[PDB]
Amino acid sequence: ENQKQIANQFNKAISQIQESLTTTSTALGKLQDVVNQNAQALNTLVKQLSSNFGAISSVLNDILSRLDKCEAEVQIDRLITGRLQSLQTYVTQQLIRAAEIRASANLAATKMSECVLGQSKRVDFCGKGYHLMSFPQAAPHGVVFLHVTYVPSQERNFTTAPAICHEGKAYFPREGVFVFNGTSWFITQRNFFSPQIITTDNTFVSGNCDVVIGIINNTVYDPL
Amino acid sequence: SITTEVMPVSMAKTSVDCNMYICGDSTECANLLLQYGSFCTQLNRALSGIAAEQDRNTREVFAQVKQMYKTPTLKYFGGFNFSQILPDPLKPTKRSFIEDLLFNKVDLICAQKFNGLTVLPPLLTDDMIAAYTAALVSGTATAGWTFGAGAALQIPFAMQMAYRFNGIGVTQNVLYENQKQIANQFNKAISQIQESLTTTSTALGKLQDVVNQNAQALNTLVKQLSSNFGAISSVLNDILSRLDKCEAEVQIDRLITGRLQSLQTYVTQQLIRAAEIRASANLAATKMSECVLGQSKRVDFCGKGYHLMSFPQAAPHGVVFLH
Amino acid sequence: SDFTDSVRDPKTSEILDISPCSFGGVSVITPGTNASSEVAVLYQDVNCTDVSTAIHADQLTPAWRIYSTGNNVFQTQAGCLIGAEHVDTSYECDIPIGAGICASYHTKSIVAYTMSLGADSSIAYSNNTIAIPTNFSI
Amino acid sequence: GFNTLKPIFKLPLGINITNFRAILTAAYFVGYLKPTTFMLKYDENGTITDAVDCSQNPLAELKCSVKSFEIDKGIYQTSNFRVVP
Ligand SMILES: *[C@@H]1O[C@H](CO)[C@@H](O)[C@H](O)[C@H]1NC(C)=O
Ligand SMILES: *[C@@H]1O[C@H](CO)[C@@H](O)[C@H](O)[C@H]1NC(C)=O
Ligand SMILES: *[C@@H]1O[C@H](CO)[C@@H](O)[C@H](O)[C@H]1NC(C)=O
Ligand SMILES: *[C@@H]1O[C@H](CO)[C@@H](O)[C@H](O)[C@H]1NC(C)=O
Ligand SMILES: *[C@@H]1O[C@H](CO)[C@@H](O)[C@H](O)[C@H]1NC(C)=O
Ligand SMILES: *[C@@H]1O[C@H](CO)[C@@H](O)[C@H](O)[C@H]1NC(C)=O
Ligand SMILES: *[C@@H]1O[C@H](CO)[C@@H](O)[C@H](O)[C@H]1NC(C)=O
Ligand SMILES: *[C@@H]1O[C@H](CO)[C@@H](O)[C@H](O)[C@H]1NC(C)=O
Repeated sequence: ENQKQIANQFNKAISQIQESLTTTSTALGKLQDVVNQNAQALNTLVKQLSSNFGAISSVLNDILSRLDKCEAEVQIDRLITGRLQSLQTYVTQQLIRAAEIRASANLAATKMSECVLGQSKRVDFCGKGYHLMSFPQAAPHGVVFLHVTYVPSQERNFTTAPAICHEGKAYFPREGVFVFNGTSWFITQRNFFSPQIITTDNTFVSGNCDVVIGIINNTVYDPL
Repeated sequence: SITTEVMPVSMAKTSVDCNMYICGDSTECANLLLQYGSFCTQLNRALSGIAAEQDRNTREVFAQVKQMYKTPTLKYFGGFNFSQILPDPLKPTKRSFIEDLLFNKVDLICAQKFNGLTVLPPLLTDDMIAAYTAALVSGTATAGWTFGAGAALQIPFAMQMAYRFNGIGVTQNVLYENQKQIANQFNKAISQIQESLTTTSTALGKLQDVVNQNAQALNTLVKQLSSNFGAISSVLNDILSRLDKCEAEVQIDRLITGRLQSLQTYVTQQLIRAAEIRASANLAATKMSECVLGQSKRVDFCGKGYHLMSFPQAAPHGVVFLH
Repeated sequence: SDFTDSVRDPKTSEILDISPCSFGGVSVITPGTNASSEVAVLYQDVNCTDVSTAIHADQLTPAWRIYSTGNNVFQTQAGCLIGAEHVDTSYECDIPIGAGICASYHTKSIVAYTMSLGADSSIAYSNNTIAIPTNFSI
Repeated sequence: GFNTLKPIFKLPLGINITNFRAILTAAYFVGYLKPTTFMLKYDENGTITDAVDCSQNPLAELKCSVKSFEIDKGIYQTSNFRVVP
């Protein structure tokens, strides 16, 4: 009934993403931190070659240049031990960081499986609101999902009843709730306000109206 | 039936002073420690990252509502007694009755402060974690599925359980003909938790194990200062008291290497432990997102049986769900 | 740990405690060097009545004695914060200090406040009413 | 102000020097050196063009703890450069 103004909201929401992406530069902070961490670790590994670890000098061609093959064994061995344990520290930190990156990659893979190739009913897994569809985009060492969602707005107050009874038989709704306008009782779905006249077809009968708490008398239209 | 599920969120935030641990108040050992350049900054960076990650876990599990709902004055919603999991206005505590039952079941610290080991306090206090969970329980009773899906929409609590019976394939009229029976069973299942939480102490073991592991690691880090690593003695003020500047260079440089590798072993163990705690915190975040704010159809994700709703409660370094 | 705590004086035969010269923790809060050159100093796990004794403030330069006692003293559950003007109202968190206190650079000076959890609101509960949306957004 | 001092000359004369006395034919100022911790910056010529004293300010202690002259916004933990036995 209103396809034209839904398509205008989807064209406007796509356009507002560029106006957010062009101006700022801190929206992709989860991708710059990976680059910073790797570059910092590798630069520290380079800068730890200037330490001497208790030897006479940090330069290996300075121990060999002024000591024979006889006293320079202990200094070279101290330097080798220090540089080996520095390299092992770097590899251990890299292994732990690879583990956390793999955890995030598995999450991205299952999000792509369950939200791009289909529609997911898991709450807040793929955006805020009720999920409709999704679009993947690439990014430097990463992926960016554009989750499109339906969000209700402009709530309205009503007074409601759990059931009604026409001739001593309780009529429960099939889908939706009973609501009360200025003069009459209607039946509505809960995520939109489309008030439909109450009919025998969309309500079902179970029991008498002497045990349900808070039942309100009305009449049920019959297609006859 | 109401089933409890306990899971950890964050662990203790710690930080070590490298110069105080390796060479405590010794000027000669400090000048010998600057030769091992860029070896304590690389370690304090890791520990600070761990601490910030712990604060992020605590924020991300609980702060899932942008809007804070006040607890209603009436705690009786259509026959279901909610007064046992919501804060009591007359009582002096700002926590639920069940949360108070959870906070009670979970010469060594002096030697830690002297050697540069400090435990930082958490950013969100226990009165703000327990003020978040009084806005998720009170939003679940007065509103429904939509306070996490958008604007909060008011609904009676009898009509919220009729939609939650439609989610499991049972018609609406099953609720309304015997609403009093279900309301009596829901009051009884809440009361049976307190008779189980008060007596035993083997329910919050997953939260006690975290405390035990962190305290044991820190105490072993302290107790490894008494080793000498092949030097003449383990006391740095005993080598410097009786050895000149020519002989004590090789004796000090055996203590510095051993204490450095002991600190590095502690930091590696803490990094792996922080990884597994973060995995548990991510599971807690998605369980709160998918089972408190809505109704889940995933089998045995949120209890045994067909899920209806859920309530979160705070606990020392963790969260307790009542599915 | 093999660290001497007490020692006996060989002449007067009394007992003396030995403790480290500066034990504890000190933290510095900055708005950035390119923003200003003022700082705020936090002493951890130290009651702020005896911060001057635990730092040995008598043997310091006069630029350290203005971060030891003044009219800008705040006492948090982390410790004592000196240099930050306490404000009663609450905003979002900018610099996480600990135990519910944050600090920021406001109007300029460094202020320390309690962090705000979220927007304060309320929804009424009535047993015969409902709220149903009428419009939507994509 | 600020002015770095270049080395003119070192003399191999082995005596104790505990007094001195200027020789005049204006004013002069005498200050004594103390053992402290500085952080010095060397440019591409090989000259000291900036220096910070780690025992003066909490900000300077922070600058020496991070080992930089530019500090980003946040809370940092600093070492002990303020007290000497
Ligand atoms: C519904 O009524 C309540 C009080 O009866 C009021 O506070 C609320 O704003 C109303 N809802 C709307 C959407 O106006
Ligand atoms: C719905 O309720 C409003 C109340 O303002 C009333 O004006 C309107 O006529 C009602 N709808 C119908 C179809 O009667
Ligand atoms: C709603 O609550 C009011 C006040 O407690 C009560 O008078 C009324 O009977 C209730 N109505 C229903 C349908 O429960
Ligand atoms: C709800 O349970 C508490 C538990 O002691 C009880 O004190 C209170 O009266 C109950 N509320 C009722 C019966 O409305
Ligand atoms: C040792 O010398 C001190 C200093 O004069 C004196 O006070 C003390 O009486 C002497 N004797 C003993 C047994 O300490
Ligand atoms: C307040 O200062 C006293 C001084 O000794 C100290 O014992 C006490 O623990 C301090 N209070 C707190 C809460 O730390
Ligand atoms: C919903 O909002 C849009 C724009 O805000 C408006 O054009 C439309 O008429 C609204 N729907 C109704 C039913 O009024
Ligand atoms: C270094 O010396 C060269 C030649 O004297 C000069 O051109 C250059 O500017 C100097 N570097 C700096 C930083 O001034």
